[PDB]
Amino acid sequence: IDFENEDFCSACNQSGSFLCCDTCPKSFHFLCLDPPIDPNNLPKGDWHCNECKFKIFINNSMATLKKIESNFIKQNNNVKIFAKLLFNIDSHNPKQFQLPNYIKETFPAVKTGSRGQYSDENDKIPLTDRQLFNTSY
Amino acid sequence: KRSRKESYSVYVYKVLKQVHPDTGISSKAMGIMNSFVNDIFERIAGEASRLAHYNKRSTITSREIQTAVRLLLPGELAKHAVSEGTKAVTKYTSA
Amino acid sequence: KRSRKESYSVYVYKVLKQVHPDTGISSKAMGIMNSFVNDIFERIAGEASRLAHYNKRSTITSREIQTAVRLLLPGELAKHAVSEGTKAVTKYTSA
Amino acid sequence: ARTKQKPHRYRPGTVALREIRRYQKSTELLIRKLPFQRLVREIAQDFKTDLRFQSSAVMALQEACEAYLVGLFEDTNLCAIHAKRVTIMPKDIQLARRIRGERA
Amino acid sequence: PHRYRPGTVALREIRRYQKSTELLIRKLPFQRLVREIAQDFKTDLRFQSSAVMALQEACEAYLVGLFEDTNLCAIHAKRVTIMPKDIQLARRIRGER
Amino acid sequence: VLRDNIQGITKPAIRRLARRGGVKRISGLIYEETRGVLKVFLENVIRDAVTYTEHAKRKTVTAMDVVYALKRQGRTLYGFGG
Amino acid sequence: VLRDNIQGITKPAIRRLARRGGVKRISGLIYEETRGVLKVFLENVIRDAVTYTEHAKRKTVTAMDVVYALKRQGRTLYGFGG
Amino acid sequence: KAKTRSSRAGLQFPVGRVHRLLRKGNYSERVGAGAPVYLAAVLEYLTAEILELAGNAARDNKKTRIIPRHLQLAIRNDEELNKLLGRVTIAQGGVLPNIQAVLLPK
Amino acid sequence: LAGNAARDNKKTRIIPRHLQLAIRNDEELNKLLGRVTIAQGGVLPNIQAVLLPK
DNA sequence: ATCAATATCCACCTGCAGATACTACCAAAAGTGTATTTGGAAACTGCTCCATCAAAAGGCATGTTCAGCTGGATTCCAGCTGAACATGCCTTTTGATGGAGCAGTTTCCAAATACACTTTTGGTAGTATCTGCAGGTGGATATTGAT
DNA sequence: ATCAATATCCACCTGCAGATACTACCAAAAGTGTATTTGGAAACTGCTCCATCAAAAGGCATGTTCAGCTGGAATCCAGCTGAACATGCCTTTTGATGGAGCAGTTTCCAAATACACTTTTGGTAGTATCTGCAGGTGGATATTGAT
Ligand SMILES: [Zn+2]
Ligand SMILES: [Zn+2]
Repeated sequence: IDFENEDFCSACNQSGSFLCCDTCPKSFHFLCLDPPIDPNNLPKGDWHCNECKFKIFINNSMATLKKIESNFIKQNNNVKIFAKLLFNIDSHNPKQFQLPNYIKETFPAVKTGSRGQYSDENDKIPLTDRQLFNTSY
Repeated sequence: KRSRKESYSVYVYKVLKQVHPDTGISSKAMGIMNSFVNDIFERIAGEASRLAHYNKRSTITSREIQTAVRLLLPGELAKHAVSEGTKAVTKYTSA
Repeated sequence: KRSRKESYSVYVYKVLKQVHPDTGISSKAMGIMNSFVNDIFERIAGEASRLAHYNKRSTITSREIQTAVRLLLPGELAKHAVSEGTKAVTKYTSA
Repeated sequence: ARTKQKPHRYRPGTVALREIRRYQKSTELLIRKLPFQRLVREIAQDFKTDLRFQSSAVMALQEACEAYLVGLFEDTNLCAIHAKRVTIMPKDIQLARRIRGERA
Repeated sequence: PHRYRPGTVALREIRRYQKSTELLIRKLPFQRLVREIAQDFKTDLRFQSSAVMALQEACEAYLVGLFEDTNLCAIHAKRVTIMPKDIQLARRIRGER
Repeated sequence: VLRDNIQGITKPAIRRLARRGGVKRISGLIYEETRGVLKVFLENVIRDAVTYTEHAKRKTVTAMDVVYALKRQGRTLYGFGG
Repeated sequence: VLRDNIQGITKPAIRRLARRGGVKRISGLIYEETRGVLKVFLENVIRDAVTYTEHAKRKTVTAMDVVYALKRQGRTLYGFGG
Repeated sequence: KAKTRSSRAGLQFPVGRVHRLLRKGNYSERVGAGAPVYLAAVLEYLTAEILELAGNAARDNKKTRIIPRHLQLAIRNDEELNKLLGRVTIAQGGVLPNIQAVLLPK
Repeated sequence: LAGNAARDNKKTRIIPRHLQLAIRNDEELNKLLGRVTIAQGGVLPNIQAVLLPK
């Protein structure tokens, strides 16, 4: 499968210089990881993401997932409500925060910008025929 | 006396003078453009009417037009056309 | 379910019984024939409506139906179908 | 890991390619108007006698006919190349028309 | 022992599978594949039984027709084996590509 | 009358139509085939055009009749009215 | 979350579909091609079926949605309602 | 003091005429208020798309006026429009220059 | 047509296979229903002449 | 030409799922009568666009020659597909349960229709008028073909 | 590589057919304001079918082996298509003429619609019933492939 990684960060969905994963076509910024990596002191060798590392750890066997998750929920007896939650967090590649859409839609004058930025009806608009302006009359 | 022949010449000319402010157009090209507009209009209206029939509704709304656009246009044309239609409807009802 | 689903089963069975007196028909075949009848009906009706729109008419008449039959069916089929339709209409109006 | 982020004669086939370019640059009609008009009139006459045609009607027919034949020749050329030839033959026309569904 | 020459059983299979009307793909793998494909247009979808049956019917009709056209393009080139370029030609002429 | 006229579609015209299609070498027997297929296509279209015309109770075949007869066969044609 | 599931269209099934089409000898590389074309056809039909379904504001895909999505591509299907 | 509907929506195509064509076209028994607005918006969008492509094709040909050849080039060179207008013949539009690889001399 | 095709097969009842065999064996009916798929109809038996033995 | 070996079909029984009626019955949908508007059929008429003739002149089609290159046939050879076993696995079923989702009923309420005015806008003739482009000419340039 | 011969492209120039443009003007139609009716949205409900398991049974898919036949490459050769030249013939353009057919205008009347009432009827459900067929079993035999 001689694939190539995406051209955008898997976490913030933006562009830049990415540390890439070999197994999967994901790519991440350096500060968009957990924990953030120093761009100079980068460990060479085989870098895998959280998801592929979880897969190779469980050897792609989900009967072992049954095993480890049952043992985990047996151990975390103090907070048994947050047991399964506390077990799933370790299978996800990092993300950035974006408000749920049931919160943004309570205020109708509020619109998500291009890169997930705030806009509140005081934004004039981007200039479309000002691409036509670089051409001009 | 012979009747009037409505067409889309003037609106096509307005759109052209918006995109390319200094290029004209021929007359056979304008005929091609009128035929194009009529064909696409008929396609979308027929699909919307079929949709309203299937669901036992008796009204064509912007929802039917939007679904017909999604069914008829390919790929990114659909995304951009839906954006344009939604923006225009929102501006129309805000007034 | 209160709703009723009108179909063409009984009429197709009458036709079958006069054509082939001692031959039954399966349920899947009856569904095939139902789809066939609906399809041909809507084809003829759509063509008739079109060629009534072209001529700035409002009524769908025997003439529109005859022209749609001539436009949609192949040669021998169209000839025999036109014969049957005219025979039916002349028997009807003189009743 | 990655981190990847003695009279002059042209050799047979030259004028063919020159013509191909010349007629793929142009946009005119390639048949003469008068013979095509007579053909159309003969056919329509054996359909329904005492007919008349606007000029634009025959022009539309000519445009549609030429577009049809150009498309058919493109498909025929692909079917000829498929059998490792350069010459198009009637069996290629028959194959293209059969696959399109125009005959069978 | 008793062997059949290459092609005999092929003609037998052609006759046998042209004489029948049953479906030729298994139902459970096709159902799984249809659900996986639809998983990209909307999550949490349900299907009726007749919907999947209709999809299987249409797909099998499509593939059989394509194989007829492909066999034509193969006989055109003085061959008996069908090859991927035959499929590509048949689909190009049809207008799919 | 108006008989023959199918040989009015000369061999140079068919060679031109083939050159526009990208053909480099042409056989000797394709002219007959092309004449046959052109005649078939023309009959199929003219039958429908005349049907429309005579339904409208006219004697002149309009261009709209032709574009309708073409549209009803999946050969839509832009630039002649409609 | 279903995965791969495309190798479930086994090689014997494709050989049967070819035998019903009249094919006598089959290559080694046509199974990949057939899987590709089946996947393409299925996506094109299922997209439209789901569009109809979600316009009707339902969560279940009816057979009528499938026959409509098929009819809108020139693949009319008799025997499933309509 | 009477504004138009296309001016109220910010369009160039006419909303009133599209509304009338929807009404008298035998499509449904009733027609909403935003159906003509939506339809005019998408018609204007497609018009502008194809006209921009054709104007570029006309400029790179050293001309100052669009002809059917430019419309044909613009349509056939784009993928989505070639899908949308795949079964359409443009009168006096010509074809796309294309010679197969095995025909060229070597 | 379908009833004749069924009786020629020594049966009493019509099944979609018989409708398919009747449609695909006629010329004008096949032209009227050329783009139609009939459920459980099968196909028409024919083998090309070059595939046959010898 | 002979013969064993399969695989296919022809003949017969049987249990059963599907086809065939019947009453109910029951909406519910179609036929009958009537008053009314209106859209399509007749008659007239003007005028426009089509068919016919004509001529003339040049551009295109036709027939011939000669030769080069392509299509078709023959040989050979390797490798790729098919046919037959032998395991094993995963599809089919069928029985049961959970439960989400879809179809039916009632309100009501927001939205589309119908009608009368009035101003605007888009279209047609007439006439106008610039101007981009098509036609003609020469000059330079790139490409082709035989040494 | 050299060089000579053609075909194509570029730059310049000129006339004219077509696109931009009012103006009249003007007639059609779109937008505005009310009152009415009706269709679609929201809540509730029940009951139906779709998802999820379970548990065998066995029928199909997978991997291996072997061999034979087909696809692909190389050679050769005839024949058929192309390129070029001379000849003539017939398409195209310009122009006028007759005249038939089409589109607009007025009249008007036969027909389709809308409403209300009564009567078949055809569609679902039991509800029952029965028989045409799918499956199974034996035997004849038609074809294949190795001798
Ligand atoms: Zn990032
Ligand atoms: Zn990874």
